Amino acid sequence: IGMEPASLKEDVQWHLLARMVPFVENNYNVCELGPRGTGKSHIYKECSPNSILVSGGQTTVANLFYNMSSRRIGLVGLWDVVAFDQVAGISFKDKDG
DNA sequence: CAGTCGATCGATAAAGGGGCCCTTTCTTAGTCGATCGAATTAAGGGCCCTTTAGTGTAGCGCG
Repeated sequence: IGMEPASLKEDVQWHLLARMVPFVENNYNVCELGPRGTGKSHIYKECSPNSILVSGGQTTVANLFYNMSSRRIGLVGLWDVVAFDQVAGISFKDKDG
C-alpha cells in the first residue's frame, strides 16, 4: 500500500488488514470512523482499480442499484468495493433507498 | 442492372429519473408590545384618640 510496517504497531497492522478485507470477501459490509487525516480513504481511491469512492453519499437509487429506464444495473453490479465517504451527510431523496 | 433491400434516419406520445426550483409550511427564535399581574410609588381620606364643660362631693374663708 506504501506503508512502513516497522513504524506501525501489530494491532494497527491488523487494522490495516481489516481495511483490505472488503476487497477479498464477496458482499462484505464494513464501517470505519476515525479522526480526519488518518488515511482511511486513500486505499479505496488510489490503491485499487476495482474500487470506487462514492463522494458525498448523495447518490441516487437508480444510479446505485438499478435504473429501470435504461434497464442497466447500478454501481453495485460493477465495482467490487463501494466506499461511501463522509457518512455524516449521506442522504437519499427516495425514501426506499 | 435495375429492382429494390433491411438497416437508418427523421418524427411525435411514454414511464423514470434528475433537478432545481420553490414554495411552503415549518419551525426558529428576534423583537415585539401591549397586556396584565403584581408590586411599587404616592396622596387622599375616613378615623380612632385627646381636651373642655357641666353635673355630684370634701376642705376652708366668714358674717
